[PDB]
Amino acid sequence: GGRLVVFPNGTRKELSADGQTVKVMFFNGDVKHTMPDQRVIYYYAEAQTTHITYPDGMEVLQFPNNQTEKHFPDGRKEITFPDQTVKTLHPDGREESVLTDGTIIQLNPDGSKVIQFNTGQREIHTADFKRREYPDGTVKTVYSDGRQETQYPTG
Amino acid sequence: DLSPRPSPNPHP
Repeated sequence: GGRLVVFPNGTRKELSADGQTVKVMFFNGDVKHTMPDQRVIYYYAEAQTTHITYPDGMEVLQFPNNQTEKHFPDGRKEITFPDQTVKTLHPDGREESVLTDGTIIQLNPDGSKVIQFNTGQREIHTADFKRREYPDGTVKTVYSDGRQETQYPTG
Repeated sequence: DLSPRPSPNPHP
């Protein structure tokens, strides 16, 4: 029916009957579960933080302010902030944020960006210009040289 | 025996 082991330092270990699941309760309040599929779930008592390691290389952190950070095996990092904005950082330096209101911000490592507003407008920033595109077909652009351009809708 | 992982945050 399983076993409980208590060590002289106060750390306790519980083993399932099939020995597949192990739970370790450390003397400092930390708790570690090792699951049959080899997922390791570690709870830091003082920091109130959970760190989960998956056998495929993925790692997930859950912070007590309800922030979650996911690290994919490729290097990708995905943050869900308390507000539920999702920000993805790619190893190349690209960053993408998907806001709850619907806004999307794409930032390139060269510093260029594309912003998609929940209002249906789109903004593009490059080394040569900042451009705003409107749902009615209007395009407005300011160039690095200071000139401003409005392209009117065909209709 | 068994010892926990080091705390991520510095002690107060």
